[PDB]
Order: sequence, then C-alpha cells, then structure tokens
Amino acid sequence: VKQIYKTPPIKDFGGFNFSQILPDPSKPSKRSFIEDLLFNKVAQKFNGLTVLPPLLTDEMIAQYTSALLAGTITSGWTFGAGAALQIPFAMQMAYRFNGIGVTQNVLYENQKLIANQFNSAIGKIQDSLSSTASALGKLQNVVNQNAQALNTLVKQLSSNFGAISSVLNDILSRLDKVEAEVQIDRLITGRLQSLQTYVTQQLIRAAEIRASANLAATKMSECVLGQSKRVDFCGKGYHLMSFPQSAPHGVVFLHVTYVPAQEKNFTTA
Amino acid sequence: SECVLGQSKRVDFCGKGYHLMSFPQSAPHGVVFLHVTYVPAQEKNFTTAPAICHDGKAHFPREGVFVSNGTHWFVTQRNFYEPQIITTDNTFVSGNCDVVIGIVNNTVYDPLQPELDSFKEELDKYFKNHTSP
Amino acid sequence: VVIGIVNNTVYDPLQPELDSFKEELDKYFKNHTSP
Amino acid sequence: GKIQDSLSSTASALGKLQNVVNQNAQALNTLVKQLSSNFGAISSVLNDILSRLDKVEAEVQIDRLITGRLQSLQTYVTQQLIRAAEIRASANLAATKM
Amino acid sequence: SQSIIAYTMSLGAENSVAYSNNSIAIPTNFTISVTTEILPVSMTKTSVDCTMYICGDSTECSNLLLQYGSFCTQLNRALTGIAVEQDKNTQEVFAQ
Ligand SMILES: *[C@@H]1O[C@H](CO)[C@@H](O[C@@H]2O[C@H](CO)[C@@H](O[C@H]3O[C@H](CO)[C@@H](O)[C@H](O)[C@@H]3O)[C@H](O)[C@H]2NC(C)=O)[C@H](O)[C@H]1NC(C)=O
Ligand SMILES: *[C@@H]1O[C@H](CO)[C@@H](O[C@@H]2O[C@H](CO)[C@@H](O[C@H]3O[C@H](CO)[C@@H](O)[C@H](O)[C@@H]3O)[C@H](O)[C@H]2NC(C)=O)[C@H](O)[C@H]1NC(C)=O
Ligand SMILES: *[C@@H]1O[C@H](CO)[C@@H](O[C@@H]2O[C@H](CO)[C@@H](O[C@H]3O[C@H](CO)[C@@H](O)[C@H](O)[C@@H]3O)[C@H](O)[C@H]2NC(C)=O)[C@H](O)[C@H]1NC(C)=O
Ligand SMILES: *[C@@H]1O[C@H](CO[C@@H]2O[C@@H](C)[C@@H](O)[C@@H](O)[C@@H]2O)[C@@H](O[C@@H]2O[C@H](CO)[C@@H](O)[C@H](O)[C@H]2NC(C)=O)[C@H](O)[C@H]1NC(C)=O
Ligand SMILES: *[C@@H]1O[C@H](CO[C@@H]2O[C@@H](C)[C@@H](O)[C@@H](O)[C@@H]2O)[C@@H](O[C@@H]2O[C@H](CO)[C@@H](O)[C@H](O)[C@H]2NC(C)=O)[C@H](O)[C@H]1NC(C)=O
Ligand SMILES: *[C@@H]1O[C@H](CO)[C@@H](O[C@@H]2O[C@H](CO)[C@@H](O)[C@H](O)[C@H]2NC(C)=O)[C@H](O)[C@H]1NC(C)=O
Ligand SMILES: *[C@@H]1O[C@H](CO)[C@@H](O[C@@H]2O[C@H](CO)[C@@H](O)[C@H](O)[C@H]2NC(C)=O)[C@H](O)[C@H]1NC(C)=O
Ligand SMILES: *[C@@H]1O[C@H](CO)[C@@H](O)[C@H](O)[C@H]1NC(C)=O
Ligand SMILES: *[C@@H]1O[C@H](CO)[C@@H](O)[C@H](O)[C@H]1NC(C)=O
Ligand SMILES: *[C@@H]1O[C@H](CO)[C@@H](O)[C@H](O)[C@H]1NC(C)=O
Ligand SMILES: *[C@@H]1O[C@H](CO)[C@@H](O)[C@H](O)[C@H]1NC(C)=O
Repeated sequence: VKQIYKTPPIKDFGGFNFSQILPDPSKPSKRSFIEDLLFNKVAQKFNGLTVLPPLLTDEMIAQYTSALLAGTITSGWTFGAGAALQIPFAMQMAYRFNGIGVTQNVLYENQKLIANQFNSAIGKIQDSLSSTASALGKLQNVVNQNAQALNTLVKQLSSNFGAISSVLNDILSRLDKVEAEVQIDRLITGRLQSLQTYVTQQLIRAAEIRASANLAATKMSECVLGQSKRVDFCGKGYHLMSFPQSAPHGVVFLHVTYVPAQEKNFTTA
Repeated sequence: SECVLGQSKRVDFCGKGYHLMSFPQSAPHGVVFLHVTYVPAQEKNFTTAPAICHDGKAHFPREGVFVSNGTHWFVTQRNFYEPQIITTDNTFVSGNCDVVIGIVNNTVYDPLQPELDSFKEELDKYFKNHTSP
Repeated sequence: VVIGIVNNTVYDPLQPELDSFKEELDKYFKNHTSP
Repeated sequence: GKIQDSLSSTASALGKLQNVVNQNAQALNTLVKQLSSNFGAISSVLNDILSRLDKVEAEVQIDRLITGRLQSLQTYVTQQLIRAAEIRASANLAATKM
Repeated sequence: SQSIIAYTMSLGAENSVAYSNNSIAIPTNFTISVTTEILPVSMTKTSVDCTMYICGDSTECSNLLLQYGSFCTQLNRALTGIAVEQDKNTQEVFAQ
C-alpha cells in the first residue's frame, strides 16, 4: 500500500465487531489484540556472529497491518487497484457473496445472524490460538532451525579438527611460528569448512522463505486485496476475504471462508 | 499465459490494478512485460441504499449498486459512474421491507406500464368513439 | 434432444398484465350495451 | 481411451518421473562409488590401511579418507537439498493443481 | 548545503478514509495506464572443465586428481544440467 490508512473513529459496521484485529491504543506499540497472543506465543558476540535488526521494526510492521486492514474493511477490494473508495461494510459482503455466485439478497435477509456468526467465529480463533500450543509451529520452526544452526555453528569452535587444541590463542601460546603453522592450517580448514556448510545451509533455507514470501505476497495480493476464485488457495472453502496479522519473523492470515451447512436432497431434471 | 495468452482475474498480478492485456518484449537474458491496467482516476462521494422498496416488496440491483446524487436514486457499475434509471429490468425482487437493513423508499419504473398506457388511451377513446355510431 | 427432461408449465409474467386488461376490457364492452 | 494406448505405445511419456528416480539413483551410486577412491592416500580399503601401517602415521592416511569420504557425503547431501527444494516447488505446484 | 541526514522512515502519506454506514464512492473517470515488469528468464550458460581448471594442461596433476574419484564428472554433469535448464527455461517461457 502506498497510502497508510488509519481506522475511522466510529465502529459502525452494522453489527460486525473488529475489536480484536484493530490496533489497541492502550499498548504503546500500535499492535492489535490478536498478535498479543502471537507475539507472546513466539550486539556482536565474541564468537563472531551478529544479528542485524530488521529495517521494518515490529511497530511499523504492525502499522502496515492496520493500513492493509483499513482499506479492506472500508474501501473493499478497490484500494488495491488505485485510489481508495469508501464503501460501507454491509455492501462489501453483498458483493463478496456475489463473487461466489450467491445472490446478494441472502446477506441482507440474514445480516444480523451472519454478523453474530462472524463475530462468534472471530471469537473461536481467539481461544484456539490461546488454547493450542503447536498451532504456531511454522514460525516456531523457522526460528528454531535458524537458532540451532548458530548453536551448532558456535559449538564447532570447540572441535579440534585434528589440532592439539581448539583455542587458537593456546596454539600460539605453546608452538612457535613454524610448528603452529601446521596446526592452525589444519584448524582453519574445519572452521572454514563448517562455515562453508553453514552458509550453504543458510541459502537453501533462505530460498525456501523467498518462495514462502512470494507465496505470502501472492496471498497478500489475492486473498486480501481482492477475492480469489482460486479454490482452496485462500482457506478451505469458498473465499470471502482475509486479514493479515503480524508475528515475529512471520505473517498470519485470518481467512474468512463461506462453507455450506446442513443440506437437503432433491429430484432434478 | 495468464497475462499474455489471456486476462487474469488475479488482482495485483498482471500489473497494478484491473488488468487488461500484457505485451511481452524480449531482453538480454530476461523478459519485460508491459501490463495494461485499468485504474480509476476521479471519484466522488454519493448516498447509497442497500436495497429499494417499491410496494412493500424489496428490490436489489442486478448489476451495480444503488446510488443517489441527493435527490434521485440510480444504479451504476461499481467501477465506473454511469447512473441508470431504476427499472424493473435492472433489478430483482426478494423478501420485503421488514428484513433489509438500511433500505429506502423509491418507486421502480416497470418499462411495460408506460408503454401500455398509450394503448389504454387509445382503448378508452375508441369506446367514446363507439358511442357516436 | 435433452436426456432427463421432464414436464412442467413455464409461467409467463406477461399473462397477468394481459389477463388484468382482458378482464377489464370485458366490462367496458358490457357497459356499451346500455346505449 | 487414446490416453491408455498412447501412454502404453510411446516410451517418452513418463520422462519426468523416470528422470527423477534416475537422478536420486545415480547420485547414490556415485556416493557408494566414492568409497573405492583413494582420495590421495595409499589405499582405498579402510582396513588395509590399518593392516599395513603402524599407528604412528596410519591415522594420517585414513585422515585423508575422512576428509575425502565425508567430502563426497557433503556434496551428495548438498545435491539432495538442491533437489529437495526443487521437488517441493513442483509439489507445491502439484498441490495447487490438485 | 547538502549533508547526510538520518531520520525515521516515512511509511507513506497518511489518508483517513471517509467511511460511513451509507457513504459510498464511485469513480467517474479512469486512467488506462501501463507499467513495466521485469523478470530474469535465464543466466549465461557456463561449462567449466574440471581438469582444465584445477589441473589445466598438466598430465601429472590430472593423474594425481584421478585419485579424487568422480568429483570432476559430477561437477561437469551439474553444469551441463544447468545449461540444459537454461535452454529449458527459455523454451518454456517463449515457446508457449
Ligand atoms: C440528480 O440527477 C437527476 C437526474 O439526472 C437530476 O434531475 C434532472 O435535473 C435536470 C436539471 O439539472 C432536469 O432537466 C430539466 O431542466 C428544466 C428545469 O425546469 C426543465 O424545464 C427541462 O425540461 C429539463 O427537463 C431533469 O428533468 C431532471 N431529471 C429528473 C429525472 O429529475 C438532478 O438535477 C440531479 N441533482 C443533483 C444535485 O445533481
Ligand atoms: C417507507 O414507506 C412506508 C410506506 O410508504 C413507510 O411505512 C409507513 O409508515 C407510516 C408512519 O408510521 C405508517 O403510518 C401509520 O403508522 C402507524 C401504524 O403502523 C400509525 O400509528 C401512525 O400514526 C401512522 O398512521 C404507515 O402505515 C406505514 N406503511 C407501511 C406500508 O409500512 C415506511 O416508514 C417508509 N420507510 C422509509 C425508510 O422511508
Ligand atoms: C410431456 O408431455 C407431452 C405432452 O403430453 C408428451 O408428449 C406427448 O406424448 C404422448 C405419448 O408419449 C403422445 O401421444 C401419442 O403417442 C404415440 C405416438 O407418438 C401414440 O401411440 C399415442 O396414441 C399418441 O398418438 C403425444 O402426441 C405427445 N405430444 C406432444 C405434443 O409431444 C411428452 O411425452 C411428455 N414428456 C414425458 C417425458 O413424459
Ligand atoms: C437424500 O436421499 C438419499 C437416498 O434417497 C432416498 O431413497 C429412498 C430411501 C427414498 O426415501 C428417497 O425419498 C430418499 O431420498 C440419501 O442417501 C442415503 O443416505 C443414508 C444416510 O441417512 C444412507 O444410509 C443410505 O445408504 C443412502 N442411500 C444410498 C442409496 O446409499 C441421502 O442421505 C439423502 N440426503 C440427506 C441430506 O439426507
Ligand atoms: C465527499 O464528502 C466527504 C465528507 O462528507 C461531506 O461532509 C460535509 C462537508 C458536506 O459537504 C456533505 O454534503 C459531504 O457529504 C469528504 O470527506 C472529507 O474530505 C476532506 C478532504 O478535502 C477531508 O478534509 C475531510 O476530513 C473529509 N471528511 C470526512 C467526514 O471524512 C470527501 O472528500 C468527499 N468526496 C470527494 C471526492 O471530495
Ligand atoms: C467486541 O468484542 C469484544 C470482546 O468481547 C468486546 O469487548 C468486551 O466488552 C464487554 C462489554 O462490557 C466487556 O465486559 C469485556 O471486558 C470486553 N472484553 C475485553 C477482553 O475487555 C467489545 O466491546 C465488542 N465491541 C463491539 C462494538 O461489539
Ligand atoms: C477524464 O480524463 C481525461 C484525461 O485525464 C479527460 O480528457 C481530457 O478532457 C479535456 C476536456 O474534457 C480535454 O481538454 C483534454 O484534451 C482531454 N485529454 C486528452 C488526453 O484528450 C476527460 O475529459 C475526462 N473525462 C471526464 C468525464 O472527466
Ligand atoms: C449511520 O450511523 C449514524 C450515527 O452513527 C446514524 O445516525 C444513522 O442512522 C446510521 N445509518 C444507518 C443507515 O444505519
Ligand atoms: C372512430 O371510428 C371510425 C370507424 O369506427 C374511424 O373511421 C375514425 O377514424 C375513428 N375516430 C377516432 C377519433 O377514433
Ligand atoms: C436413471 O436411472 C434409473 C435406474 O436406476 C433409470 O430407470 C432411469 O430411466 C434413469 N433416468 C433417465 C432419465 O433415464
Ligand atoms: C358505464 O360507465 C359510466 C361512466 O362513463 C358509469 O357511470 C356507469 O355506471 C357504467 N355502467 C355500468 C352498468 O356500470
């Protein structure tokens, strides 16, 4: 989005309650109630590693999340294409249902119930994220493999690789210029080779995230900025729309999917 | 395929906005697309009504949304302002007033009624014309 | 040609408008019997 | 009906899968074949190095195998991950296709 | 006059949408614009003879290398695969 939108002061959504997903002014970081679970759920060391802080910090990332959420709830899908054009939320669903081949009359004839159903459904993920521990495995995994690699990478410093010690200073302390030449020569190979494997390990995983981000960006542009007729690409079921929600080193969607309830058989010609 | 060999409904895939067509042009070790996108430019505020009641029965826009310039209600395509007179062949009936939230009152012109009105006057006048013989 | 086709009437919404005028026209000619 | 016969008539229909199993098979043989390479040592038999040289320097020659035989293993797994990511890209494509 | 300045980056110009329960916006005019998109399709082919590189034109070096197993033929096979995939990429993209 090239225009950071801000939520309107009023919450006149015709019964729809977006309190959980809009940012809470109480928190000094302008993040919403949902990611409070997520954020809670999930300096050069002498070893030589560092950590570069992301250019987009958590606050601004969360601010982007609010902007992406504001256009969807107020301008519909239009703000993806060009200028944002406000449309009240009731007629937004009236066209998303029209997208799935369901006449818009059903929404107005069932406005309150679906609004209650949607808000109750929004309540479910609130408990489901809190009650379940492994629901956030993907983000926890990506952090873990990155974390264990460095721990494995650091632990490599103590392997002799055939040298008489793993303290390069000790090798200098006990051997002369020529004797320590041999030991350091062997020692650096293993340090370099282990570093070689780590970097090659880094690229493969980094390529996986790049596809994931490209998958996320496509989901961002298709699930959120519009309605995607690509079945089972945006949630299990007929798609209506979705909400991004930030998370540490990841993104989380909230797909709102239409799914038929109890059915009746009939005779047809 | 989805941009050149056809039009893609995937928003923000074949260029920024509603995609129309893409012209490929070769390049050293690469390709460069020219995505032709439809981007609305000039917008305006309007008054909207989710639906329309006519005689207790409710009405909904078949294609487009109900809009009003303050005095008269119209229906126009959601991506281009082209107001249309609210007519029966532009809407479909469903339910009634008591259910739809935000519905407003306005009459919907059945195109058949005024056409038959001229026949009614011709019918009435011939009965008066039939008094003389 | 359709396999599985069954029988039913297809209602014409044009008819009630003409039925309304057909019945209305009946009394107008009946009234003209007075002169 | 033509699919059944056309598939059963030509041998190039399943080139992709036959290539996939071949690549994973071919890499394994290279991994196994590298065991018989001396890698700059005196002999490629692990036991024969022990049975011909005293322990003062027998570790030196087998060390070359250790640096060597592992090196091929490191390359094979590196080839695998490159292939592992490639399949998942196809698998994810297949996922959408399904 | 000019100097190096560091600042909190602007995420964009704020715009509060005029949302209301019955306020709608419909476009009266459009602009049929065109934007360019750029995607690499293939890199330069490359074949590196393992022996010509590491033991270039040296019989003794080649003989010493032959002890190192099938490393060089593995690399040659990988690079030939890279080249054939370059042709495959170009063929698939431009042979629709
Ligand atoms: C909202 O849209 C309405 C429909 O386009 C429009 O109503 C139309 O207004 C024009 C004048 O602007 C009328 O034109 C008439 O103008 C004089 C006025 O005395 C007449 O003598 C002429 O014969 C001519 O008919 C249209 O008749 C009128 N149409 C309808 C259906 O009402 C409103 O003016 C628009 N209002 C705003 C605020 O934009
Ligand atoms: C849309 O039009 C409707 C009818 O044109 C209108 O409903 C009408 O509302 C009036 C105002 O109350 C009613 O008049 C009587 O209402 C009660 C009895 O229900 C009496 O106590 C009042 O004193 C008054 O005499 C009409 O009976 C009622 N008619 C119908 C068919 O509902 C709606 O209010 C209009 N709504 C909008 C949004 O314009
Ligand atoms: C739907 O209703 C149709 C109208 O009744 C019907 O068509 C009619 O079918 C009957 C018998 O199937 C025909 O009657 C003739 O049938 C044979 C000759 O075809 C003779 O042995 C009979 O004595 C008699 O002459 C009607 O001629 C025929 N009429 C028309 C207009 O088609 C359909 O069959 C019905 N459809 C189904 C699925 O039942
Ligand atoms: C709709 O009906 C089908 C079967 O049709 C029924 O057949 C006769 C018994 C007669 O009563 C018809 O009018 C019925 O419509 C149902 O399929 C059956 O489902 C039950 C489970 O309740 C199962 O035990 C049966 O084996 C099924 N029939 C067959 C032939 O396998 C179907 O479930 C009905 N739909 C719903 C929503 O109940
Ligand atoms: C359409 O109107 C809105 C505001 O509604 C107006 O409110 C009164 C001023 C009166 O004129 C009513 O008849 C209107 O319906 C505009 O939103 C305003 O935009 C300006 C930008 O110039 C901004 O400073 C205000 O804060 C906005 N007000 C609100 C309540 O959001 C909107 O811009 C108008 N549409 C166009 C295309 O200009
Ligand atoms: C949207 O739902 C939330 C969650 O229930 C509502 O917040 C609650 O409001 C009640 C009203 O008194 C309080 O008792 C609860 O303590 C609130 N929950 C929390 C976690 O504090 C919110 O009011 C709803 N908003 C709308 C507009 O429906
Ligand atoms: C929509 O915008 C286009 C250009 O942005 C307008 O075309 C211009 O119209 C003016 C007068 O209407 C002319 O003087 C210009 O020469 C036109 N431009 C070009 C390139 O031809 C068009 O009029 C606008 N339409 C509406 C309804 O606002
Ligand atoms: C919109 O909200 C305002 C105040 O929030 C209210 O006065 C008005 O009746 C509402 N309109 C509809 C159609 O509900
Ligand atoms: C009246 O009827 C006569 C014949 O029935 C016809 O010639 C004449 O044109 C009619 N005039 C009018 C005004 O209908
Ligand atoms: C459907 O199948 C039944 C057999 O169970 C058969 O009797 C019937 O004719 C079939 N329907 C049609 C339209 O032929
Ligand atoms: C015939 O029509 C006249 C009006 O022109 C009316 O006064 C009269 O009652 C009608 N006759 C009958 C029998 O209804």
